[PDB]
Amino acid sequence: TVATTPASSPVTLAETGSTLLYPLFNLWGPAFHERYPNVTITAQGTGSGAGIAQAAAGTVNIGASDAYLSEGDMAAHKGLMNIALAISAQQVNYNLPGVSEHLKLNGKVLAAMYQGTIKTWDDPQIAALNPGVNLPGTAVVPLHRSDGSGDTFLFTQYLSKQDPEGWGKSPGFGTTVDFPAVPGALGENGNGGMVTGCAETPGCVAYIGISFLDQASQRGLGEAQLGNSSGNFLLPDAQSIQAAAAGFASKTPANQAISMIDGPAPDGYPIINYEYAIVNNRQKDAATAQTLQAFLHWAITDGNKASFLDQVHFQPLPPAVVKLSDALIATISS
Amino acid sequence: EVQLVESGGGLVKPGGSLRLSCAASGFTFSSHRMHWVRQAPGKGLEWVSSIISSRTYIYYADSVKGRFTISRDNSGNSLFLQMNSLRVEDTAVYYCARGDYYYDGVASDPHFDNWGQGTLVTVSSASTKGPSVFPLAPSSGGTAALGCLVKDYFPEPVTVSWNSGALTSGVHTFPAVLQSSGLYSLSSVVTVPGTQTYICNVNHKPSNTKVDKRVEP
Amino acid sequence: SVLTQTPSASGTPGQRVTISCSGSRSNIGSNYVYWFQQFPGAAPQLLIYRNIQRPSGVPARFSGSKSDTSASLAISGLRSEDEAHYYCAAWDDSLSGVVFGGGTKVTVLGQPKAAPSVTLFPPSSEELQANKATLVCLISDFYPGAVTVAWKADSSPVKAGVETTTPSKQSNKYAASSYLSLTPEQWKSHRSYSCQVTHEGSTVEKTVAPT
Repeated sequence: TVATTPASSPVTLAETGSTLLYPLFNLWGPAFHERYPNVTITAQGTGSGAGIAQAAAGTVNIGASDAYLSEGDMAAHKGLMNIALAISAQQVNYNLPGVSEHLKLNGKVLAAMYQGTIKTWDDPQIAALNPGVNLPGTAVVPLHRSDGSGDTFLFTQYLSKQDPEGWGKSPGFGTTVDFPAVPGALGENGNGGMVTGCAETPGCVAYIGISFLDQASQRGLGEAQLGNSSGNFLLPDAQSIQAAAAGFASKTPANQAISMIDGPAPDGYPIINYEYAIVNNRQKDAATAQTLQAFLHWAITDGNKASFLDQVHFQPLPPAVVKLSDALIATISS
Repeated sequence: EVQLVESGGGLVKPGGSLRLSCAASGFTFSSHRMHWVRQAPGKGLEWVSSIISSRTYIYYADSVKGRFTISRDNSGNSLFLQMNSLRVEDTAVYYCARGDYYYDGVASDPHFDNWGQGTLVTVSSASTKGPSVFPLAPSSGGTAALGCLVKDYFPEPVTVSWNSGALTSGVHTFPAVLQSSGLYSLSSVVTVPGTQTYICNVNHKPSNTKVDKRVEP
Repeated sequence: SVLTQTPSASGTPGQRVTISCSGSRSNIGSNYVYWFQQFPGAAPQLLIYRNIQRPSGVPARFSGSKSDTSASLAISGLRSEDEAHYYCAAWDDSLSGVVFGGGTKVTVLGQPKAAPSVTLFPPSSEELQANKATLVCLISDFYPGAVTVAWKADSSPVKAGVETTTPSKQSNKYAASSYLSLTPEQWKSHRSYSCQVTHEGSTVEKTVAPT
């Protein structure tokens, strides 16, 4: 059974990890603290790599990750689970000030851009997806995340599923990927480093999480329509994100470790994901366990209201996935 | 190149059991959900099962659930299908197939980019019989026809080569007849233009019958 | 066969043949569709994955599409080499298993009529030493794939001990075989035995002699 109220004892819940989830966590924390002043919530934006590692090591109570744990992670770390909190997405941003259209791009073109074989933005493979668009001769400058990143996990899972015989074979997917060192290529720290690095030089392309889409567009960056394997091209939004997630509401597993990249929904946006709390089913004492249960239950309920999630363009958990999260939260003991 | 080689097929009585193996090579074996697919002779494909590991989601077709165990040994590039309480309608060629890449442990789409040659499982009350192999000689400048009669065997299959594989051109091995007795008979014939030697290499694994027979005029 | 394909489809050379695959919301309506090609005697091979995607090495005249609970395979520029069975397949949310279509057998029209080649073999002396006798009549390279076999002792027909196969598609004409079982006494108590192979009203007769 879920704990609905936190312990009356003062309890500090510490979080670290996903910069995609970080801005929303900085709304969840104070509101829950404004309702329960004895509960302290701290948050850091360090990437899903650090979120998983520190949660596993027990340095924080909540590891924030856009990537589910591998079975090796669950085998190596007893009692560690990923609990879905909300649905996010990822856009591809680019620096092309002379083009007003939302350029259409897919995994095979993005893979070639990141592999260095598509060198200019007017390459015929790009024009083929955008007929009649004034593509310039500007060089393609592919940016990737330097730190271990859940965004890198999503993006390379997209490249692998759309290019299984190429990128899928090498360099594959993961929070850390051996991106090719093609001219111009740079690694940027955090989502904020991708926004600023993409805005720094015309021609840059960067995979950026949707909680940073407002900041990206305010810097004049373009926002791409991404293609799914059904052949359609989608902007990230309520409809296409809900349509893709609805394609994975039914088949969502009990442990919630599922990829929703490039889903079967023909109108589904191909880069969506669950936002995970990487937590352990044993906290240090009973009061922390109760308060952690209370905070997590609050976040998938009152914290999933649009007044929170619209500020980062996230989508709520469907009711079936809500009950699945409650089941994992209920096992949080001491 | 990716290669999948099934083995272990043969004859089982109704209610008996049999374990099938699949040896994989040419790729990182643990990075793919592996499937079994079966096909009754003359019929369509029927999916059987799929597995990533013992710690992830394991799927079975309703027709086999509760009677079959799929498993694998990642250290030895091996996939297994152990079958229990087999039925006549389980008779099929069992194919080992490679599935989608290992993105998660829950998805199981039929992304079957590599298949084995399949191993035949026959579930029957009838007993094993080894064939007699008889030469088919020509009795009388041009080309002649040379053959071998594989007579009265059960079950399928039977493989026939010639000169241990060196004579491949003009080789026509015929689909077997199923006689009223319930036994199979099959013939392989070669067309040839007193000095050369012709041998048919006949194998019937369920009866451990391996026969090399020359054909002389 | 939970997904529904027509059992047989045909086209003339050079045309585009379309094979439909009808499912339901639970399988095709919610999951990627996968297409396979299978030749007689061989394993299926992947033709189309994830609705429309084409593996390397598969020619671009093979195409796929999807519409709600239905999917389609299109074979453009139909060729004789395309004669095969085609299966669709998809995950099914309700069953939590893979479902297949029953397969569509694709014939390429235009095959010319071909009389059968017949080879008849007498019983081997080795089999005769075992007090057995079997005549082997091998019928090959005929089209269309319909044939009837008759056996004759001298001039009058033998009917007992006749075993004959269904015609089977070779790699693309048809083959069949018939086997006559005799006693070694019956075999040389006659001057001859004949295998008559009637194909579209025309009979090809081979004959063998114990002499």
